[PDB]
Amino acid sequence: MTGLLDGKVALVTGAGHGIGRGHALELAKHGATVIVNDLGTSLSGEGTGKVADEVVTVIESRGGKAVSDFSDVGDEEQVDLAVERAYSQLGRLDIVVNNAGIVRDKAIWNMTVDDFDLVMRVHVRGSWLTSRAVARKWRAESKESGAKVYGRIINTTSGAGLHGHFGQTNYSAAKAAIVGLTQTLSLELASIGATVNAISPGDEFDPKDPSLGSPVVAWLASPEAGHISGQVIRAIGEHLQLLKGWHPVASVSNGQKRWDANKLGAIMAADIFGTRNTGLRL
Amino acid sequence: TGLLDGKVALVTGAGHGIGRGHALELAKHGATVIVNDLGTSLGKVADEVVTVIESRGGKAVSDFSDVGDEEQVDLAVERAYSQLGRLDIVVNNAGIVRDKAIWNMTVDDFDLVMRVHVRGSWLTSRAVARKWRAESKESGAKVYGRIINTTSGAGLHGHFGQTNYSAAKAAIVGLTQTLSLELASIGATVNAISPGPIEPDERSEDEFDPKDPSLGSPVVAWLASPEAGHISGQVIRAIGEHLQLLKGWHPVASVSNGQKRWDANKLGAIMAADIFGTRNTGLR
Amino acid sequence: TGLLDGKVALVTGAGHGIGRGHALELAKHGATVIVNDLGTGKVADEVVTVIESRGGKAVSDFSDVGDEEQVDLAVERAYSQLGRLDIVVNNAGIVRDKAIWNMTVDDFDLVMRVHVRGSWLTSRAVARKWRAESKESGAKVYGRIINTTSGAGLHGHFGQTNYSAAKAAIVGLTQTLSLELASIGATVNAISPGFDPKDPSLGSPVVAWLASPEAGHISGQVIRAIGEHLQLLKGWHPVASVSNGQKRWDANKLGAIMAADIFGTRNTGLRL
Amino acid sequence: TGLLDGKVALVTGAGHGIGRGHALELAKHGATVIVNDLGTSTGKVADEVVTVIESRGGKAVSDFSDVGDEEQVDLAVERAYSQLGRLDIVVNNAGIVRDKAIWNMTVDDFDLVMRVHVRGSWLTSRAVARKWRAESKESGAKVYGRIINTTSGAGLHGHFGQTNYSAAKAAIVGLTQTLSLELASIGATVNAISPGPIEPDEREFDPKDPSLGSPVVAWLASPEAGHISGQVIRAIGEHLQLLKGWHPVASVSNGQKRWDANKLGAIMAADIFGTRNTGLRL
Amino acid sequence: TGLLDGKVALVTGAGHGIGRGHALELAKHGATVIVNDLGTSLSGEGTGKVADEVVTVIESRGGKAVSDFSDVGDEEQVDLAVERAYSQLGRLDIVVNNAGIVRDKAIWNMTVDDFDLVMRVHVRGSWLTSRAVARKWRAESKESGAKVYGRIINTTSGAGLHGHFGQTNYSAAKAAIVGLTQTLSLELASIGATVNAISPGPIEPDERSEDEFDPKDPSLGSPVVAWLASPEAGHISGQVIRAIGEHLQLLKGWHPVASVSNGQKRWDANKLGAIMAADIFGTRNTGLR
Amino acid sequence: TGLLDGKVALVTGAGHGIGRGHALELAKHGATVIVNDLGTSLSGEGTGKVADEVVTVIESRGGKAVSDFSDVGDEEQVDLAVERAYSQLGRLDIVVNNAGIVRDKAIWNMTVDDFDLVMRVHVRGSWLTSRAVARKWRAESKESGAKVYGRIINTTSGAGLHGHFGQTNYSAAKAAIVGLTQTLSLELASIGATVNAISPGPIEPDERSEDEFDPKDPSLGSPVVAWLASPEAGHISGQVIRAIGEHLQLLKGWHPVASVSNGQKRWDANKLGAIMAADIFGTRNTGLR
Repeated sequence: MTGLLDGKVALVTGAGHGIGRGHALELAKHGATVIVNDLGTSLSGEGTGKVADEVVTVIESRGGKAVSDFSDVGDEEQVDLAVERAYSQLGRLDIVVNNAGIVRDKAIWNMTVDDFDLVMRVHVRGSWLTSRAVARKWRAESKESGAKVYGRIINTTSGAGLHGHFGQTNYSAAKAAIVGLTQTLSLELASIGATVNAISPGDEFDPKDPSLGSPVVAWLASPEAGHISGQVIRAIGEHLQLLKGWHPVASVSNGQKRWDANKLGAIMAADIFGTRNTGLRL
Repeated sequence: TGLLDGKVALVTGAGHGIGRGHALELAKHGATVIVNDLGTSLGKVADEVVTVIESRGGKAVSDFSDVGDEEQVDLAVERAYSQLGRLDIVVNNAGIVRDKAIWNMTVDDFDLVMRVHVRGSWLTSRAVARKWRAESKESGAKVYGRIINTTSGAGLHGHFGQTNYSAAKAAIVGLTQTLSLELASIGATVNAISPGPIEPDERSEDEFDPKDPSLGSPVVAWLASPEAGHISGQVIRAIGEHLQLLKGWHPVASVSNGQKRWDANKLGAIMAADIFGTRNTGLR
Repeated sequence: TGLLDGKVALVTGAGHGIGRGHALELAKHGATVIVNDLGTGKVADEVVTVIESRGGKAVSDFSDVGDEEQVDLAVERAYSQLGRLDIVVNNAGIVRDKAIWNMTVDDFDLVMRVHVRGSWLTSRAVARKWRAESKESGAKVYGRIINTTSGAGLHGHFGQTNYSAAKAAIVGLTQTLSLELASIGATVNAISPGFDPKDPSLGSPVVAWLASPEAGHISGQVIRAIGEHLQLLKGWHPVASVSNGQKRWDANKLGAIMAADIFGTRNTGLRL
Repeated sequence: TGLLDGKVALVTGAGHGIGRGHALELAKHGATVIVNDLGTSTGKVADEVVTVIESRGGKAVSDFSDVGDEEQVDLAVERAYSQLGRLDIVVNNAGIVRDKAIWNMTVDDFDLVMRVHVRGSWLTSRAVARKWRAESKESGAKVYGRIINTTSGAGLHGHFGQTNYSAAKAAIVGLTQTLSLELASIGATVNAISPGPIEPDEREFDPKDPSLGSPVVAWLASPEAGHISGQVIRAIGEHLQLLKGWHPVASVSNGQKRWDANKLGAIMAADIFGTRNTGLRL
Repeated sequence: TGLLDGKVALVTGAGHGIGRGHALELAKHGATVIVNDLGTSLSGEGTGKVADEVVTVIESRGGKAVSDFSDVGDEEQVDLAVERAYSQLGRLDIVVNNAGIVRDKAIWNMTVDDFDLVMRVHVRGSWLTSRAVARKWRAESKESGAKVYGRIINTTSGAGLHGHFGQTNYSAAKAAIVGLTQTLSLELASIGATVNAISPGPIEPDERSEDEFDPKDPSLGSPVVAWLASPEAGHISGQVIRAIGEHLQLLKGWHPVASVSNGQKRWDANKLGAIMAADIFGTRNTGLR
Repeated sequence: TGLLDGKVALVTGAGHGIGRGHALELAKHGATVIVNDLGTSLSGEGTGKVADEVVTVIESRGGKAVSDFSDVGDEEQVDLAVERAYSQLGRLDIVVNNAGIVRDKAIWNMTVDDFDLVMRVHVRGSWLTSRAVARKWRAESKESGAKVYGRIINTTSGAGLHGHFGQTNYSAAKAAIVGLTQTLSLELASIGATVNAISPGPIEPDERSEDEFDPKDPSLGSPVVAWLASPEAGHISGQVIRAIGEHLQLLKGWHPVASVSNGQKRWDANKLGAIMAADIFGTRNTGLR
């Protein structure tokens, strides 16, 4: 009788197709007013010729509330305008799902600076711009009220961002950057009550269905998840997983003496990677 | 006979601190070091570091390339090949900080940090990858290549006031992991060091200070050596007393939906009992 | 704004030691504390006086937590006089330590009654009230139960067959109540409470936080708060396992199986 | 030559199911089994089990003591010593279930379950402990003694509708751990089995067979298991498992300052449950 | 370009089974293989020596090999085989110690000759060949002032790591080889040689080459032996590597799983029973502490 | 009533150090100890045999002991020593194999005699005594139709478990003893005997007072040996137990730490380098998979 996100306003970037479209539908299904951001052209062209307007129509025909947005998330002024338009027209911006992205796959020796710059701009600068925009608004509200406020940012990383992948020096760097951006935002926004997490999204059941992680995004954006921040959560196909990050698996001390590069080979071999045996040691 | 005899190494941001320690260390082991830095002394600081290297019996040349600029980076690598024969080693260390909470941070503060750290390391990596790959295709065999990038704790874990620096140093991990996969077949390795106001050459080589910025420099030198050709795509922490191998993201808890869609109205209990363990499962 | 502003909390055995610390801590954070204790002109009044002199709200209660009728009345006298009972901290207890061959059935029964029956009675009393409110509103309600176990309850201790059984029973009671009250929104956790490391009130802030709206997602957990350290505990788990191949076990072979496959006191040898 | 030749064993609640399986197994390995139960079959069900045991070549006698009653328990142990010489083994299995959600549960439902399971197991343990300790003091040497108590999954983990049964089966673990420590010096062992209407003696391999753990109970009662005490052993279906108990999985220090409840939320999230990230900590 | 082009390898007991597979594999990747074996062929034709038959198989497949009939337990014969390799083939780069026999019986039925003979072929043979090349390699390193090329791969087995009923001799021998391997790794490290141990687990392997994958094929570990002997594996030494059937595994050895201190007072044997039970094996509980 | 009252124990190499400590400890707990040693004393008085001196110390402390001068590497002498134990003392319940020698040298400087001799005393000696009592215990079990009492404690060392420069012979020997111990445990289990291995790590131990603690005392592990030889340890067999200085530790052995499947296709040595790096040693990253 009561949806998870009733009364909330959510921005979903790149929500015209695929994963982002699934997010927009899921958030709207749970009662949120969804700002459907996308720049693409509708294949049919009938209407406004804009794919974001098609997603809004789907949301409204299912009983949900949504408006379209055509902001370039890589552009500072346009992001400010999108956030200003949310507060003035919808009262507040409660949820940001940074999903907008592009790929320019090629081995680095065939990759141009435009291929690199553009992928870094849409993924990292875009997520940084929207995060800063809502952070300023949320912190201003918290300082005025003297209490915590509501805030949800869900960023989007990927397997290549966590592990690298051939042909994706730009895309892997961008999706890795988003993990560090997420961890830092979590620490910076903790005291005012907002959470910042990262999703790794990748009757009938298709393990490749792009919307299979969308209920997790919707739940993370809900009041039930106010205690979860700075986490990387993988929701691909059949499985939901919590990931944890970098950790030492082998450690050795120099005894408070400088390392000797002519001895590090044997130390790396025996004490770090285990490719040589140590022998008896007292 | 030094570990790096005959090798040519580029160290970006080698005028002070950690990079200065690297440049000294590589030159000590026989490499000809290209000391890259843009800073001035109290007189260019890269020239001063070259002089220190030479006074200790080493070989070095200065370079003043902006590592964020594509043409200058490509030109510096061409110069290394034309004047010194080859560029075998790249230590990407140049960086800046513009620390503030995100609500006080300008886009320039963000862009500038991302450019020097990530674009710079990507630019030098592409430049040598192209040279190394061309040599490998012409000879039909593997060639020598070493790239050591620089990440940091904030890049691995985040840190208040460092949305830009943390994003940059995290990106470098993904760049390092990917470059390792791309350069494997021609024989080059790509690793990342996590190294953490007196310059290193001004410290007595006998005393041990846990805050010494050059304590990881021998690790960088060894990774650049012919002994480390089997190590690539690794993140290695060398700070103070300890040398550590790190491994990355992994699942610590996992649950299946039984090949039915997740229900957001049910995920609260599942997150509590099966993921984070804040609620008990009971007998199952 | 206190953590527990507007909340009403009952603390059993709040006249001395750990329980008094809990009562003081909850009242400091805005809760109205029902100070329950039977000791001596009555120690529960003395604790109420301390709470009010510090600016808090407290009332005395002299119910025997082992008695069903008195427990049902105390909860009613909380709902009727104070509006609601949001928090129950089950801390009342006694000890009668002796080796089992020297222990009387009364030493056993009385300890089991105060610790286990007392915590069960108060839990049933608020569960019934809380569940009724959920049925009327059709939504989740507020509820906190914090039970008290101890190291002897988790690991055993010489001379404490009664006390160890009682504190162990409270763990299972806590795990089960968490499952039963999950749907209506109440949580049930267990504290193990044991700058001075021997301070009996060192775990009291942990109880206070568990009783707060910030801890609504934590239930069925055992939390150790002793001295310098705060620890989350997890329970029984297999450390060695062997299969019989879907054939019955043979007691004349279990010795070798226990040694090689369970406890590791004998080697297995090469096994294909 | 049976494992339990010359031994006398008491099994409480041995008229049906798990307890009947234990009674059969102990007698199969040579023990004289005291088959205790209060139930009816025609005749008393404990007599029926004695007849089954004897028909298989074993030795057994029936007993109708209410194990929740102190005087009857003391009499049963006295009867064992006077008629059979000694009581070497006690398998505490008698129990009942009164499953209900707590709000529908009566005090009698709670009291009766606690009485039969915990008080009964405590009463028989105290009775034999007194006898065994008296024999050890007279001879100045260690004596033979085995107590096997019965817990269950609900006792270790809880289960909806079983506040009484879960409390009882949890209590038995602490009773077992404590009795092991108290009886160690005289040489007796105390362990706990977790064993999980077709009777066992009329039954191939069925994972739901109530007697599948009975051989484990028999071995624990044998001279081969004198070095094992205070253990919880799970024997369900195909698997035999050794369990270990409560342990810290996350720990944090207050720096020798009092905890602050207004700061504990952030500490619980980052240092205990891991719902928030810690960030870099040098 | 083969992995082992230009290398010379000695494989002991290479006339049949696992060792024959090693000899075939090393030759396939470019090594000149010294096929050592004492056994005779079934036909008796030619020289009657099975090692010559393996050489013929190697050569018809385009490889290089020579036969050797040295008793690896004999000091003088082993020293001669290594000298022959240096004088006729230039150098000895690789030694695969595989020769062995079994004399299975429970110890109470076993003669000392059965014990001695198994220890002699397995352990003394591996020690003798290792010493002979170690002397050559160290002399070459002193002459050149540089590291030299060197590979020793010994052969252990499951019985050597865990024991097996009826194999006191074979288990002792294959365990000794692990300690021998660990020590040789430490002794030869400075000149650059590596020493590892393979745990590899009728129809000869060359008659099964194009055959369908069989998990019981004894030659499935030979590519692992070939790679360990290659220039690519110069950073791996003192390791025990199991290559059986479908799986390739790295093993690690002895380690403490339980530890207790006496508080700098002597142990009391009348108190060790409870300590063993509660603090070492965990058969008794500790209680609250 | 001592732990070992009524038991008869043989300790080989019990004239000095660790073996002497074992002999003293077993006798202190009630055992009649056969003090075996070949060495001479400093005085040369009377028999001039150091084993006779240890017997005197044991008897002067109120214990029971007899001397023995058997060469444990010699089959005839070992079988006779076990016969003498049965005929003169009734039975041999406990064998502590401690006799050994060291001939440390890098392998290239080591003679075959240095290798053979160390292998003979350590491994052949321990195999010989074990076989002798196994025959006695097994015959006694067949006659009685019941299990019998039997304890064998062998001696390994850190070099046997991990290798050590200059000890190819000693490391192989002490490693062989682990496999010997694991196997004997399996072979003697059914008749009730246990076989374990101790890793124990100039003033003789009896020249120290029973109340001082020296972390270098060679007798610090002797109470552990006595407990393993006692009726309380009948459920422990095939174990390796380290008792050095302050610590008592249970060790466990070889196990896989990394594993990879070939997909039921033969390994390719030209692909194993990348597999070793990414899937076994972790020296290269795998990337997204």
